[PDB]
Amino acid sequence: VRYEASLRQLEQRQLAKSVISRVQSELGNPKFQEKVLQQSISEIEQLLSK
Amino acid sequence: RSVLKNTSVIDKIESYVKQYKPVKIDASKQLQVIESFEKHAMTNAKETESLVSKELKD
Amino acid sequence: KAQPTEVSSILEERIKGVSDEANLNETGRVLAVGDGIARVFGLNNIQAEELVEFSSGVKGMALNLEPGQVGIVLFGSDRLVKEGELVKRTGNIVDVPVGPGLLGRVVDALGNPIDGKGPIDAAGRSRAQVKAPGILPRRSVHEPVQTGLKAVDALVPIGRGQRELIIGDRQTGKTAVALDTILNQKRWNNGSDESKKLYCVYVAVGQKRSTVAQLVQTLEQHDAMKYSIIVAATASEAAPLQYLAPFTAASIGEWFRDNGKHALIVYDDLSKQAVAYRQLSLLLRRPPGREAYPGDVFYLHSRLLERAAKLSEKEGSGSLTALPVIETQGGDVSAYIPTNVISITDGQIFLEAELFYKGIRPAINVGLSVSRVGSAAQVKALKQVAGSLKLFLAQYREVAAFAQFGSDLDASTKQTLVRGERLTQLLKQNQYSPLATEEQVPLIYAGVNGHLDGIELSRIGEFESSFLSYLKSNHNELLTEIREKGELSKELLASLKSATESFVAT
Ligand SMILES: Nc1ncnc2c1ncn2[C@@H]1O[C@H](COP(=O)(O)OP(=O)(O)OP(=O)(O)O)[C@@H](O)[C@H]1O
Repeated sequence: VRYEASLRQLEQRQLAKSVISRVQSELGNPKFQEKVLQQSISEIEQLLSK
Repeated sequence: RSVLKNTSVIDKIESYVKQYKPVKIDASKQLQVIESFEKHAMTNAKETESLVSKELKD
Repeated sequence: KAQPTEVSSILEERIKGVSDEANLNETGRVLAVGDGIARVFGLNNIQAEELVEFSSGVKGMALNLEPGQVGIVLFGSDRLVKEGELVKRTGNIVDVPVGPGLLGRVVDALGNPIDGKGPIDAAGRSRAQVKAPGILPRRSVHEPVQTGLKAVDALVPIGRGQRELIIGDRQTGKTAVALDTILNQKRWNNGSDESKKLYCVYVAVGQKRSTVAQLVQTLEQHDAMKYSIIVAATASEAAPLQYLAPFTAASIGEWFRDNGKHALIVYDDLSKQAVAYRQLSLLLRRPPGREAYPGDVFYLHSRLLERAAKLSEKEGSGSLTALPVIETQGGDVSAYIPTNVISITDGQIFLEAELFYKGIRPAINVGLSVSRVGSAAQVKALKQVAGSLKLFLAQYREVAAFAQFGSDLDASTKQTLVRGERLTQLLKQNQYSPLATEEQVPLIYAGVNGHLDGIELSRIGEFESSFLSYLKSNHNELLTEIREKGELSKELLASLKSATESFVAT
């Protein structure tokens, strides 16, 4: 049981450095451009709602 | 057993325990020697008991 | 595998759902961060002691409000909170997760678990600054807290709802009393009745990381972690965490108090909480008092320890019992801090350094350690067979400095001197072996009535385990009688005297 919990911790830290890899994957995109549209429509959704 | 999601051994050592579930028996082997020791003890005891019962009334 | 990523993606939906309703009637710029505290412009609708969140994850409590700006204390190192960032306000007075799901976990002061066993199954949030229960839903204490130590339940008994102080010195065996009490509650935490179970919340403030690591390892060796709650505020982390963490743990205790169950809490040690409080009040220009603890440091330990008593039947007969620990300086009982914890708690267990220097562990000084409402809530059996024991140790303490002259004396002082030395050597105890009251009664009973007087002084330590195994093998029914009845009748007393004089004879 102890070793199972240790293997789960190793899986989580591998996916943590994979999250770092996903940050590196995301930050090169023109989602930097395309996502301003997402904020635009989202502010339309928020501020109209009151 | 439901704790270990990747079980693979708990049925193995479960069967290993149920293999050795007739673990090992004890010994009340003494039915020849222990009767000899209580025989000598009861002999000396009855001798002393009757002797002091005689010697008190004497 | 990806199962925590599934759970975290559900939490992403919550974060994205929260982003669809995020309009923070609050945000203000950080004017200046200095002295480990931040000044914030804006936030024109904030509350006093409202939790806020800076733009780097460091949370904060807004403890003062001024016309113009609001002063927010930090909850970590100030390395993260930068000038000119963004201050959303959360919306809450400072709360922590309470409920039964924390049993087994190790959290710090804000309910963030740091064991590595997933999120807290939290049955609710509760304020840190709860008003103490007033004088009407209180009942005077009438139930024992069997600590399992010999000398504690002999001399200074603890009631459910009786705030008792463990005061002592550095490396003199202070933590071991609370740890042995938590390990003694295994007698009932394995059991079935709720009103005899006793949950332990150990609140380490100001201590090292590795000490709390070893203490979690100890409470998982002897299996206490099905009922333990560790609130750790280790000395690496910054000062308002240590100012907060015993209060949040007192909220954890009040959750068990209002819901009928009984629970023990251990503060360890509040002489570092007052260190953290004098740090937070000497960085806000508030002027110091006697020995530079700020003038309200009585009020701090007041509003902490007063959230622990015995609720009566009107509220559900729950309870909360506190053992704060105070590190003095060289056997002192008259600095400004240990004369404020004493003037709150219902008594002291003064663990004097000189007796531990002679190895008598635990080193309770009997003539100083006293309890005020302990006597009305002891187990009935010990109160029947130790009503002489406090007065007898007072008698032996009277002739302590009189026998140092080496002068030949009468017979009565020699008799009391031998019996007093046998009782002093008798109350020793190894680590992690609390003795239940069902076994504390016969050992003290052999001590009181002169049966030990033929034994040499060195054999007493093995006399303890020998007489215990003699009663465990043969007179098991007497131990069950003391367990069930909790009281020695005349027949029980005569049978116990026979069972003593049997084993005393050899
Ligand atoms: N009954 C006992 N058996 C064996 N060792 C003991 C016993 N009681 C105390 N000690 C020793 O006392 C030492 C310190 O224990 P403890 O942590 O209670 O002291 P302390 O003053 O609380 O230290 P700190 O204040 O740093 O927590 C330990 O090393 C432990 O070995």
